[PDB]
Amino acid sequence: THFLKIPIGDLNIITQDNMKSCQMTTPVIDVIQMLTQGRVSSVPIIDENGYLINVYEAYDVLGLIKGGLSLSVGEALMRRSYTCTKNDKLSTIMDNIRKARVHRFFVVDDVGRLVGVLTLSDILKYILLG
Amino acid sequence: THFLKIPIGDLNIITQDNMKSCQMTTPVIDVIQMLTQGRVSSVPIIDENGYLINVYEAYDVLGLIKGGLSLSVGEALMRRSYTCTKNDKLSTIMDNIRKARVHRFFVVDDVGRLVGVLTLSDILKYILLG
Repeated sequence: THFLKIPIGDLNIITQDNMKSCQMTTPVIDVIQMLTQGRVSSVPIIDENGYLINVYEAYDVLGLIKGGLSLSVGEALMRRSYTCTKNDKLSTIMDNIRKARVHRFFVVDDVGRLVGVLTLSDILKYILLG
Repeated sequence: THFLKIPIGDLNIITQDNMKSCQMTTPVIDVIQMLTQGRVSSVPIIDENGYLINVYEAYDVLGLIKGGLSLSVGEALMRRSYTCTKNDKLSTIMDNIRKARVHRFFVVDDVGRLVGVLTLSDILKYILLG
């Protein structure tokens, strides 16, 4: 159980790989392309300075189409009705991932800028290692 | 909107590919290997006759470890506190996928045997096609 009480910053489990970050001006069509090509279920939305300001889910794309393309992420978000740091412990993140039913948490730095991602897949692979 | 009102059985969107089905006697460790190697977030549990009887989620693995390995899926399930047919319309499945927050629905035949899977990824790719 001890291995769950270690800050993720002490592990090699965070990736900077395929975060597919978007801006509020990104066309939704581009977001869907990133979700499919990236094989990811959400994209972090950042501002010009790299601060994480929101997240757009594959679920939102479905909702968008059911709810009435070229429109911006910012626009799509208005029609709609998370995060960790390297100091967070794996046990906490595991609990929050399950409660939120998300497949990735975005890792932010001290001032809230996006710096990486921790995926449910990598958590499983880490469990499998031992 | 019309394209959402078509039974998925009329489409080419269901796959029989990577369903990673397990039985109640499958070791949980084998299930985690299937989740990671398969890049899937759940596995269908079937009986000896191919009937779908349950589903084990990657979330359950995390829960299992947080909640106190070689144990069977059946056993793991006891510690824990979905499906469609080819006649279901895409609009209905889209709604249920979002409400359930799952990344795949298992497709069953007339008598409830597992016959395929419809993934959130393939739904997105289908939207992108048009």
